[PDB]
Amino acid sequence: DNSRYTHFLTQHYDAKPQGRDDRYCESIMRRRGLTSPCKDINTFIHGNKRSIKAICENKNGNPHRENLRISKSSFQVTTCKLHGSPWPPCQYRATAGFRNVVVACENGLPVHLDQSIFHR
Amino acid sequence: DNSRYTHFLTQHYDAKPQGRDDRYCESIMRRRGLTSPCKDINTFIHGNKRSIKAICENKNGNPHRENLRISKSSFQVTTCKLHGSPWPPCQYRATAGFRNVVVACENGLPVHLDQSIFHR
Ligand SMILES: [Cl-]
Ligand SMILES: [Cl-]
Repeated sequence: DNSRYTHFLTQHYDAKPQGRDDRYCESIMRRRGLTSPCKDINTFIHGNKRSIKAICENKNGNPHRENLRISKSSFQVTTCKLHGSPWPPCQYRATAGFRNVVVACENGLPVHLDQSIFHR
Repeated sequence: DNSRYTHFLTQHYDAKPQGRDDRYCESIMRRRGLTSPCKDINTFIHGNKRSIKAICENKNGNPHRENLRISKSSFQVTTCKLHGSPWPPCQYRATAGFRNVVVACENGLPVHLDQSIFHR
């Protein structure tokens, strides 16, 4: 049921981050168990869930292509990209960003963040 | 004086666009005289100036790096990228986007759009 959202908070939300350097990334990847094997690129949104959820309604997001929503507002964000062996030690590099994000909502909740916009 | 902004409206604002295809681009590049030589990549923001100007205050934009402002809100937008000869016929390709934009304001006005975010 409503858990893919839970999985989504766990992979793509860190409410209040303490600085956003590479040493940051390496930490939170591990904590959030994205290290076996090493996830090649992952992004975390910051701030509150309030906003993130509202991408799922015309409140803070209009539709976007086929099965995907985009937000009206911009999010502080941090993208961790692995450097090097898909296996730990898995120690990525960090890119702080600020811009709107794209997700799929189901039963009105974010349940997929779309990483394509963060290679760019 | 306050004209670099004028130049900036002329290069990077089209209030209400009639569709955003490649044939669009090719038209508005020419109209707005960006064809001799052909500008390699140019982006136009849509909607009202109201918003765009407000990137220059803590109303709709916080600072961004060194001498550059980013917007809090997202803009409908259209990026024309030249294909092929820097000389006309200059007929580019179009990419419609929606996301926040980065500019430099002077005397509180946008006077530079930053194109780097649109290669990506
Ligand atoms: Cl950014
Ligand atoms: Cl986009």
